[PDB]
Amino acid sequence: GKWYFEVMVDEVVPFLTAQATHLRVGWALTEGYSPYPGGGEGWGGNGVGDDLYSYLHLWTGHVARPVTSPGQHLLAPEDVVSCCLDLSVPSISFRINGCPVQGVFEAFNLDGLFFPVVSFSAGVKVRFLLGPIKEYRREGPRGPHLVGPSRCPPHLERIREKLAENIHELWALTRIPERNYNLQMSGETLKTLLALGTPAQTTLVDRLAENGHNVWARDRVAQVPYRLLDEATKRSNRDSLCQAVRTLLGYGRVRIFRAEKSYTVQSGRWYFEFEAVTTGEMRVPELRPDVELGADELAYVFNGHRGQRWHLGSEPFGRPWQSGDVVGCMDLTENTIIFTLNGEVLAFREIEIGDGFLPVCSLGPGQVGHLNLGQDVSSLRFFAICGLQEGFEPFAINMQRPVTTWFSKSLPQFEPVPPEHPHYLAHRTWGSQNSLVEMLFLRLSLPVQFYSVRVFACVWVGWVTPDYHQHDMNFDLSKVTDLVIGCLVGLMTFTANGKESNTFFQVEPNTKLFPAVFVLPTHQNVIQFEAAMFLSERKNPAPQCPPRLEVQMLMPVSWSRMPNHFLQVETRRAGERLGWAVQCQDPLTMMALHIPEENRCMDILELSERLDLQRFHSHTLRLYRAVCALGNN
Amino acid sequence: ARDPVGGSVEFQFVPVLKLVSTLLVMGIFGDEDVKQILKMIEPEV
Amino acid sequence: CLCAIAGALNFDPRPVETLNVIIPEKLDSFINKFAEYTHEKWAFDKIQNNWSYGENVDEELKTHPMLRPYKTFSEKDKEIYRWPIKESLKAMIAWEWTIEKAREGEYDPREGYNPQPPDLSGVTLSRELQAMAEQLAENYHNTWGRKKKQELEAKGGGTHPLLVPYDTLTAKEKARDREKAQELLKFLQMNGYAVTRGYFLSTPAKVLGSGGHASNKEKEMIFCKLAALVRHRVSLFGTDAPAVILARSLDARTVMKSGPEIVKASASEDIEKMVENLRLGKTTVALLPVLTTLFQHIAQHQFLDDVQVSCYRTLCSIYSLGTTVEKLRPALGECLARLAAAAFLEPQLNEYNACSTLPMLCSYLPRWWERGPEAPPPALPAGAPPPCTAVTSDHLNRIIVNNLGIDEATWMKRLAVSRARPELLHSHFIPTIGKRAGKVVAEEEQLRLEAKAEAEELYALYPLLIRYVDNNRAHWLTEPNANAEELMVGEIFIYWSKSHNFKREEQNFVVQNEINNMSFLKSKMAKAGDAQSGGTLKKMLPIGLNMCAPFLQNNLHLQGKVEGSPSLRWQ
Repeated sequence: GKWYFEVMVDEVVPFLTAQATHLRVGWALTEGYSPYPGGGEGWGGNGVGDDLYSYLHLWTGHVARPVTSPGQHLLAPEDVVSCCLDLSVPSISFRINGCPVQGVFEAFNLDGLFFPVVSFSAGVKVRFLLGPIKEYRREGPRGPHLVGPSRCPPHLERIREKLAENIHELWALTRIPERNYNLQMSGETLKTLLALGTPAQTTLVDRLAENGHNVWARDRVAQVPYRLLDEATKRSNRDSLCQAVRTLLGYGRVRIFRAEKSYTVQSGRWYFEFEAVTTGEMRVPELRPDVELGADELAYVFNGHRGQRWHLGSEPFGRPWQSGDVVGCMDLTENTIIFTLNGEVLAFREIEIGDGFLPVCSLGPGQVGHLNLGQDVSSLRFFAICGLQEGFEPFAINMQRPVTTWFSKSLPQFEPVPPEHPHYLAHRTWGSQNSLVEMLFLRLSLPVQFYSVRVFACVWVGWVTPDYHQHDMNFDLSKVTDLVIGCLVGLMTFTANGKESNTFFQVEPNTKLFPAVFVLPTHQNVIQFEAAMFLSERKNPAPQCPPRLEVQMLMPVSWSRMPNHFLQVETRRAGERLGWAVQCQDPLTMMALHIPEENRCMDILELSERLDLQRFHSHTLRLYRAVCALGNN
Repeated sequence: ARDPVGGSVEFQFVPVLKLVSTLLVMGIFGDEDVKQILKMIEPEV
Repeated sequence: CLCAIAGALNFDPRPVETLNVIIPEKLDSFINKFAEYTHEKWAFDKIQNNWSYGENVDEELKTHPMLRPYKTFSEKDKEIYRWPIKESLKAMIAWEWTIEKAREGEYDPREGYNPQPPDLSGVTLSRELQAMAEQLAENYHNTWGRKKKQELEAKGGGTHPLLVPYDTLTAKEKARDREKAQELLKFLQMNGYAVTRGYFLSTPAKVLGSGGHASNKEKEMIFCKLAALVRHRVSLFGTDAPAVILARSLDARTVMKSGPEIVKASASEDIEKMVENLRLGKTTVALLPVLTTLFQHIAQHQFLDDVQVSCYRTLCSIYSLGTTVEKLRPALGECLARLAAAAFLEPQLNEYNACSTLPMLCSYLPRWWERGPEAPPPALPAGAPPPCTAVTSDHLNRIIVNNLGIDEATWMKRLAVSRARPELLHSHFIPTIGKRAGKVVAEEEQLRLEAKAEAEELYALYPLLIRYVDNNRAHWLTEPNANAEELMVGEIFIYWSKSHNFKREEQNFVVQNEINNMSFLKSKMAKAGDAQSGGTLKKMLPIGLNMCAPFLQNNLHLQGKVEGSPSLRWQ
C-alpha cells in the first residue's frame, strides 16, 4: 500500500563533458519502460515515459515541468531524496530531506509493479536507503555473455469422515467441536477431491492446498500463488497431502543478435564458436532484423535442446544442447555448414552461395552465453584442432577492432511500408486485403505545431503524439460511417458518430499532434481519407485555399522490427546494495543526431548501417561544404 | 588485417593526408614536428 | 496400402414410416405446441425478412396471410406446420423412439405475427437424444432424400449428393437435416418429452484386432487363411504405429506370442510378426512362457529347432528391455546352466544378449580368463566371457580398468570369423566403456604385423588382407576415438598411413575387400590419422609443393604423407 524509501547521493561533478549530468529518481511500472542505451525519443532520457515518473523541475512524457521547492536547486552530494508513494490512491509525491517538495501523482493505472528506478549520469555515487533494467548485453568472465529477455458417494463421504478423524489424531501425536472441526476439515478435503475429480496427483493436492491456502490468505488480508509463497511451505503442504493420499489409498520473447553487413564473408572457410552462460534451447544478409528465427530461406539453425535445426524445417543430427557446453560450426569454397559440438564435431551438404551470410545467434528468454570472436585465446574448448585441421580460420587478424553487432531491440516505430503483407480529395485511403489480422494500427506522416478526416467503411481513432508510438497489443480504447475532423489553432474532436460528442481534451501551449488511428479486420478495408488547415500545416508554403497533396504519404505500422546496433563500452560501476549507496564513474558521449521526424535517437553506427540515410547525410555535408566555399563569413 | 578504417584504405589516408597538407601549408608545425613527419615518411634520412 | 494410409492418418435411403404411424394423443398434444411454435417461428423468421400478416398471399411483398397469428389460424394453415411435425414424430414412433409425455407445453421488422418462439437452442440433447439427433437427421434426410431419390429415380442422371452416402457429405450438408433433427428432439425435451429408444481410432483398431486375433487363435486350435494375410498387414501397421492401452496392447501381444509359441512347440510371416512383436518389445503368462523356453532350452541341450529359433528371437526382447523377477532369475539360472554345459556361436550371442557375492564368482571366472590369456582352444567360451564382461561393465556403470586390461589381453589372443565379428562388437562396447600407452604398444605390434602382411602381398593373400582389414579397422576405430579423446600418435598414424597407401594401391586387395564387404552384408580412420599427422605453416607449404612436384627426415616423411594425401584426393 504505502511505501517510502530514502536514497542519498554522494558527490557527482555536474560537468564533465558539456552536459548537466543525469541523476533523476521517480518510479516506474515494468510495462512500457524498457530503457536502452541507445536512447529514446527526443534524444533519450528518464521521465520520458508515460511510465516513468521521475524527479529538478518536472519529468513526465519527457517534458520537464517547473517545481516549487525550498532548496530550488539540483541534487548534489549533500542530500537525500525522500521518496514516497502511495499505491492505494496512487500518488507518488515528494520530499527531500523531509522537506516538502510538492505534490504530484494520480490518474494512470494499476498493472505490473511500480518499483524505484535510479539514473546516474557521469561520475556520481549515491546511497539508496532501505534498512539492470533488462539487458541483452551481459557481464562475462572472459567475453561478455548476452542474455534475456525475461517477462517475469455417501459411502465414500463416510469413509472420508471416519478416515478424517483418524488423521487428525495422527497429526495430533506429532505436535505433542475441535475435531468436530477435524471432521469439517476432512469434509473440506472431500470437497477438494471432488473438485479434482502417481506424482501428478500429489501435485494436484499441493495446488488445491495453495488454492485453499489462497482463500485463507484472502481472509487474513481482509483481517502470491503457492509457487510464489515458496518451496519450504510447498514441501510442508506436500507432506500433509501425502498423508491424506496414503489414507485415501487405504480407503480404496526471442531476441536475435546480428553482425555488421560490412564484415560480410563471400568466400573461404571460417569458424564461429558460441559460449553458453545460459542453458536452454537456442538457434545458431537477407534475413530480417525482426521476424521468425531459424525457420526461413534466410538462414539454417537448430535448437540446442532439440537436436533439431530449422531448414527451415525439422531435423535431428546432434546431442541435446547442454548448458555451458562448447559448440562449433564450420566454407565459401565448398558448400557446407558443418557443426562441431564441443569439437567434438557432429553437416549440411550442397548450399547456395554469394551474399556471404555469417551465422546469426538469437537467444530466447532467460539464457545468456557469449559467442566469439577474436584471438587464439578465443579458440576455446577447442575448437582449435578443427581450425588446425579445417584451416577454416577464424576472423583473426582482420577486424582488429572489436566487431560490432546491431540489436533487434524492443520498441516498434511507425515506419513507412510498401507492398508488404502481400496482402498488406483524397482519395488518400487504400489498404491491402488478404488473410489480414488485426492490427490496426495506421499512423500518418504530417506533424502539427502551435480540419477533416473521412473514413466510414467500431474502431478507436484519437490523434497520436510524437511519442504516441508504444507497444501494441490489444489496444482497446482507451489505455495509457461519419468521420469528424478537428482543427487546432483549442479542442480537438470532430463530430463524433457524425453528430457531436462535444469537446473531450485539448492542449494549446505548443505540442504537436500526429493523425492516423488504427483500423483492424474485415474482408474489404473501405477506408477513405481526405484539407484547409491540414494542408496549410503540412507545407511551409501556404496555407492556400486549394487542397494540396504531399509528395509523401505515411504508414504503415509501428512494426516489431529490430535493428539498432549496440555500442562500444557502457561501463560504469555497479552498484552494490547492503551498504545502501552506489557510485558510477567515467563519461559517455553520443555522436548520434536527432531526426526531424522527430526526436528518435540516430546512433551514428546506425546511420552507417543504413545507406539511404547515409547518402542523404553525405549530400547534406557536401551542401554545407559548398555554402562555405568562397571563404564567405 | 582485413582492415578497414574506411573500407577504403585510400579514403582513410586521404582524410589524414589532407589534414597534414593543411597543417603544412599553415606552417603551424614545430620543427620537431617536421622532423617527426619526415621520420614518419620512411626514415630514409 | 489402405492400412498404411489409415496408420498415416451406391444408395438405398431407408424407409421409415410416416403414415403407418399415427400419432398418439400426446404427440397430437406436442403437435399443437410444436406446430403452433413452428407457426410462431415462421412469423418470427418470416418477419425477419420483414414478412407480415396481411389477408392475402403477397408472398413477394413479404407477406403471408397465414402470418395471421397462431390464434387466427384455420387448422389447415396449421397443417403446413403440423405435417413436417407429424412426419417427425411418426418417424420416431416408427422406431419405437417413444416420446414420453411429461409436458406438451412450448431484425428489421414490420407487421406479422411477431411471436417469440421458446428458442430451440435453449434446450440441448440428453445422451439418449445425443444418439437420436444423428438418426433423425439421418432418417429425415433419407425420407427427403428418398423423395429426392424418387425424383432421381424418375430422372436418369449421375449422382445425388443427398443420394450418396450421408457421411461423405460435409458436416455442413449433414447439418441441413440435423437442422431438422436436433430441432425436433431438443425441442421435444424442451417441450418436456425425452424421446427414448425402446488416437481413438488407433485404440479402436487395436481392440478390434485383439478381438479377432483371439478368434484366429481359436481357429488355429481347431476364409481363415485370408485373414492371416491380414495379420502380416497388421504387423506392418503396428511397426509404423510404434513409433506411431500400451501395456494392455503388450499383454495382447503376449497372447499372440503364446499362440506363436504354441505353434513353435507362412513361417516367415509369423517370424516377421514375431520380429515385429520383437520389434514391438524393443505378465504372468509372459513369465511362464520365458520359463518354458528356458526349460525347453534345457531339454534341447539334453537332446524343437523352430522353438529354438523362436527363443533366439526372444533374445531381441531382452535387448528391448536393455533400452528400458523370480521367473527371470530362474530362467536366467537355466540359461547360466546351459552356458556352463556348452549354431553354438549364435546360442552364445543370444545368451550374451539375455545377460545384457554374485560379483565375486564372476570376478573369479574373469581371473580364470586372464589366466586364459596367452592360449585359447575354445571360440565359444571366450565369446560368452566377452558378453559377460560387457554385462559386468554395464552393471558397474577401476573395475573398468581391469575390464580394459582383459580386453587388451583378448586382442592379443586374437592377434596370436563370425566369432571374430562378435568379438569386434564386444570390443567396440569395451572401447566405449573406456592403459593408453599399452594400447599404443599393442597397435605398434599389430601395425607392424600388418606391414609384414603387406610386404608378403594370391587369393589367399587377399583373404588374409580382408581379415586384417576387419579387425584392424575396428580396433583401429576404437583407438582413434581414444586418441581424439586425448588429442607419438603421429608415428602410429604414419604406420597406419603406410598401410593406407598400400591399401589405396591394392587391386587384388581391393577385390578381397569387396568380397569381405559382401560377406558382411578404412578411409575415415585414415583421415583421422592424417589430421593427427597434420597436428610450421611455411614448412608445411613447402612440403605440399614438394608433394605436388612428386628434422629434415621428418620433413621428408611429411612430404611422403602429402603424396599419400594426394593419392587419396585422386581416389
